[PDB]
Amino acid sequence: STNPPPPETSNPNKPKRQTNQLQYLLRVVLKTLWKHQFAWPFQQPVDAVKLNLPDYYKIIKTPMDMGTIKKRLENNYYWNAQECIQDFNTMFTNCYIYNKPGDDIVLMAEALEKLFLQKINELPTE
Ligand SMILES: CC(=O)N1CCc2c(c(Nc3ccc(-c4cnn(C)c4)cc3F)nn2[C@H]2CCOC2)C1
Repeated sequence: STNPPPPETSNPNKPKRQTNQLQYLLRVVLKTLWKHQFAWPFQQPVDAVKLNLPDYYKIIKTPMDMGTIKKRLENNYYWNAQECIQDFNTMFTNCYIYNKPGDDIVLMAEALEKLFLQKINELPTE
């Protein structure tokens, strides 16, 4: 099989903005999540060709990864923090549904999700 095209990171039809909340999320990604011990499976779109994962894109129809999220944040793709939070939720859920409960990679995703949720709790005023 082949890889699908990656998710879009810009779109001329979608309103764009830079906000304090979105800049906070970008900081969290660059300073903490990207550099995390468990970031490695989540930094780029899953390369099903390189990893020879024939089932991945049969199962995952809404792929999402931190490389895409980071690029969206850098490109002001989002209108609000909730849109970005939704992409993280998609990323974590994808891991949970492709893999099996208790798998090492699932425990990694759970740890990163826990940390992300702590960071969301500290999302600034505006
Ligand atoms: C997020 C998710 O659910 N995935 C589905 C399962 C999966 C994923 C990766 N990812 C991955 C693997 C290796 C490397 C790597 C090794 N060396 N270098 C330079 C890079 C990078 C990766 F991102 N492995 N696996 C499986 C394959 C065997 O056991 C885990 C993604």
